[PDB]
Amino acid sequence: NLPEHWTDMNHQLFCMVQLEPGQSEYNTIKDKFTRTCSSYAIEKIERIQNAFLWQSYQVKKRQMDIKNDHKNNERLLFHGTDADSVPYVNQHGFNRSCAVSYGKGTYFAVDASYSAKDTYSKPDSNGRKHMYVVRVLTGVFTKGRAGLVTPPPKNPHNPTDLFDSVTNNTRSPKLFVVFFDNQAYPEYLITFTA
Amino acid sequence: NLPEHWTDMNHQLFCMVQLEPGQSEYNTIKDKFTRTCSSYAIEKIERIQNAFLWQSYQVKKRQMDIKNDHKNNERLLFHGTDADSVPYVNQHGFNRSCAGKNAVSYGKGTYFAVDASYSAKDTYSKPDSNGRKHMYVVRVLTGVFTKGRAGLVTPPPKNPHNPTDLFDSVTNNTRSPKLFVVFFDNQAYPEYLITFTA
Ligand SMILES: O=c1[nH][nH]c(=O)c2cc(OCCc3ccccc3F)ccc12
Repeated sequence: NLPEHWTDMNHQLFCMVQLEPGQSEYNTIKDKFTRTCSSYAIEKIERIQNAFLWQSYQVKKRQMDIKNDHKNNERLLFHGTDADSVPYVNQHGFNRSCAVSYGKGTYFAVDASYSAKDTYSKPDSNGRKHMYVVRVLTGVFTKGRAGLVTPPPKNPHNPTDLFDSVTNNTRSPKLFVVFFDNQAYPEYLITFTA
Repeated sequence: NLPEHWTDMNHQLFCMVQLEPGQSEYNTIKDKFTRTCSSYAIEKIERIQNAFLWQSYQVKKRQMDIKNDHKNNERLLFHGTDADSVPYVNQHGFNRSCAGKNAVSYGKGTYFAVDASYSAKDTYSKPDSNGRKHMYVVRVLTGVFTKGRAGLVTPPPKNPHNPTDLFDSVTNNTRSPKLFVVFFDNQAYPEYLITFTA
């Protein structure tokens, strides 16, 4: 049941579809980035159309919607990576084993400026940096700490009912960590330069 | 969307169903077990009915069935563990971030065994305070596999030059696999828990 803003894929399950500048979908994502990265130069933005990844994600969302009894568990966040990992993320999404102050999961930033550090979006031979815009099932979150391998239990008297993610600051989060596969869908890849 | 032989759970999402000796369901797991673990005795075998783990697992199996070419992608394997992990694995399944280092390591992942005798070892199914040992019987999406190597954090690529086209799992020996290692959540479904003792 693939989102309707996706474009046809000739019966295939994976495409990276480059967005054309000045149409409304591109403008939205660029606005989100330029809010804190207006000083960088956007080379391209690509919509990630991965049927499998999407399917596992929507399963996890339907379950987190049921478990939390409401429907507001998703945030749009950013994630900068190195060029060598982009093929992997396109196809297989985010993976904590590849990645840790608030836990050993995957880190997603609220501000593009954070993902834009060269430590995260390392620039390649030709100078290019890479950053995803990510649907993340953050659901109910709590402050993290170093060494977590899964979020803390909501009530440590029912030790297996867990928060859905952790953050550096609960009242005003600026990063999120999720510890399970298919809790995050990589939705756009922004290719940009300093 | 759940198997039509599970017990009605009444819109619960999880329960454990103790099995009866004599029934084919119980007797086949015991045979499987005692085929290599004849000198341990089974206390009980519980069918794990966990709707969410099932749902995400069946989705991964569907995906591997589509991607591989009429491959028998699923195996029934064993997993010894300690009492303290049973609650977690029951509700949440297997989590590579939690897994032990295997005496012979073929990657950093969750390990499953062909032979119950392997899982039966004290280092996996640690006896709890009452002498009870615990072993899962697991549906594991082994897919297309290759010999692993200790440094692996994901299965290897089938071709170095296409790094994202991955083996689904890895094994200690391709010609006579006795263990498998899986590197992703929801690739193994914990279907029965064997409680056993010496
Ligand atoms: O955008 C990102 N891509 N990849 C990352 O690994 C990443 C990691 C990341 O850390 C935030 C957590 C943190 C804060 C302070 C000291 C140490 C820490 F770990 C933020 C953003 C990103």
